[PDB]
Amino acid sequence: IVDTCSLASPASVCRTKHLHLRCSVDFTRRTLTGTAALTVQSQEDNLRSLVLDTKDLTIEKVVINGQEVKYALGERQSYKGSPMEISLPIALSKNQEIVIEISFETSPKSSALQWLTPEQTSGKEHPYLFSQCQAIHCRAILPCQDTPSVKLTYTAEVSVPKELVALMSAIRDGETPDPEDPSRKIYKFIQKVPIPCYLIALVVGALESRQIGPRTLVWSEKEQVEKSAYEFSETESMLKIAEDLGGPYVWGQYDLLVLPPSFPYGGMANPCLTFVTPTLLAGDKSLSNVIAHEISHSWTGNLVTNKTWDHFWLNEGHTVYLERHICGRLFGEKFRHFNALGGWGELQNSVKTFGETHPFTKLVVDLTDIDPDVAYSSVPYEKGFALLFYLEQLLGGPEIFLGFLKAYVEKFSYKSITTDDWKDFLYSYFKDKVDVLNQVDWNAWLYSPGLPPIKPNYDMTLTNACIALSQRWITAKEDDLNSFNATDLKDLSSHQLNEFLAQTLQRAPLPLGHIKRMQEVYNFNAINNSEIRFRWLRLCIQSKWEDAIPLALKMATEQGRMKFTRPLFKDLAAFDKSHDQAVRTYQEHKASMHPVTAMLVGKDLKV
Ligand SMILES: CCCCC/C=C\C\C=C/C=C/C=C/[C@@H]1O[C@H]1CCCC(=O)O
Ligand SMILES: [Yb+3]
Ligand SMILES: [Yb+3]
Ligand SMILES: [Zn+2]
Repeated sequence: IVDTCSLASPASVCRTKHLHLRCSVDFTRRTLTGTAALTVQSQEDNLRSLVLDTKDLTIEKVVINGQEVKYALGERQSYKGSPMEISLPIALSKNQEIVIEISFETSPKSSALQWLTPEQTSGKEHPYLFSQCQAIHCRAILPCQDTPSVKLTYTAEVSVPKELVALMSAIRDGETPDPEDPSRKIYKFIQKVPIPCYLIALVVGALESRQIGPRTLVWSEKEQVEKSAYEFSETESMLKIAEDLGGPYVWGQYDLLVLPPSFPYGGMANPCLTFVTPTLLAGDKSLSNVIAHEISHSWTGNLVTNKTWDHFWLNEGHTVYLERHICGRLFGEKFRHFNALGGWGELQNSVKTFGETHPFTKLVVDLTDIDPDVAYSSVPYEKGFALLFYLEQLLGGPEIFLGFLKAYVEKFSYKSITTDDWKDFLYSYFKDKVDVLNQVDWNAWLYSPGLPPIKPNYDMTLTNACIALSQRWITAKEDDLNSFNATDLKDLSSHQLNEFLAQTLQRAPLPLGHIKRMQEVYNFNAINNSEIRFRWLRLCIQSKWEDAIPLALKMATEQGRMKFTRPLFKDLAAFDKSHDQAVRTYQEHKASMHPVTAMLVGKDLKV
């Protein structure tokens, strides 16, 4: 199998075993400058050259054995960047190693990085930098085999201005005054667990920390530290549960970093330092499933890794499956089923958005000539979860299936695998139930578009109240509007309010008078919970309420989580009254946006 997203030599030719990164962060030039020393191991005889991935990097020189060697940058291939061929001065035989030290500088427009001016931060006095390498942006930081089929260890030394803090996806190895420049500090990092390069991460800013667990500090700007320490207090209890499900946590520390609002994702499971959106700071811990998700990647994704992005569902399906077991052990099995059924609803939404014949609704996808950022959706998460939940029910329940999950993690730890590796092992583990497994419509589940061929069984206990109320609103006539009342919500959790809105939004538009009555009785405008507010504002805009336009524009621009920003801009563009202001607002903000978000919103808006 080929990694169609990488231009570098494949793992069948050579493999990077280690990276030693020494670099310096320059906020005036918006550059990372330094050297990347790659220890590469040949997999064949007579290896005299190799190719690495790069994207908008300037190469100063390549040094092998103290001497500068020949190298060439090829033509750029759009989102994949430019291949970099390096001439080896010695021909390598099988399993021989060499160290290649590349001197590089990043472009200020690096798609892996967002550079924030002080005005874009909470404190307003210091700038800020953060990276996002998944899926294929590590090449926009440093030259590498930018494929998850290769795993390497790394150590890093990072020079920054002394009033700023640097963190990486690794164990902190101390800080010292920069010897060459007195005003800069050097932060050291060591990652002894082999990782794919998409898990390399860097942040630099005016960061403070608070300890919330024996192996967990929360990091953020001072303005958010207190709120963050409260919101994520459950982290250690989730880690303990995750260890019961997946086996030992091998990474040492589990720190959390709360990023600026422009962070594009809800979470990123960078090893030793999960990144999360500040839109999780709801004030009541109600969005902690995101933490459970990122914790679970410490097994499914970071330890057992998809060999190419075509098999991304392995990473996300299993992680959602573990996530929902963590929340089930914390809050009960009825809650696990509630979240599982909500996930099916999100799968319905994604299939409707793409269309039921669209190739991105397949579980195993073909990313040939497809930018992974453009294909990204909830399909791998929720179709993958649905497959595992269906299998759980088919094979005798959660205790039995969790036994498989732990064996799977143990079998493929530190490796990169394909859907066939997973399925072959499922059949090996469940030897005594092969007849049961052969009842699965594997072709449909793995390779057909649209909704899965069978829907799992879901407990309805907590969902029933959401259905009742959404149906009341969907079918309401004029003589029902006065009977709605704030008491309709008295026995609904925030999770049930969110699912009520999700169910109602599936049937939007509602009549405008109905939405106005909904605000009158429920005061959803006052809710700051980002998930609820998102769905509420989508419902209002899709239902043509002009008063919601400024609220939706504000939410779309004051944070940058793509889950929220992209649909809010798309809804505003589809509403005739807000279309021009949506486009103008995007044009005015795009220079200050995260580069990937700016690209995707521009595509969405057809600018
Ligand atoms: C669907 C085919 C595309 C293959 C992967 C392509 C792009 C993915 C790029 C970055 C992914 C970062 C994922 C971090 C943790 O699972 C994410 C939870 C946050 C998700 C959200 O707010 O929707
Ligand atoms: Yb320069
Ligand atoms: Yb096979
Ligand atoms: Zn994930």
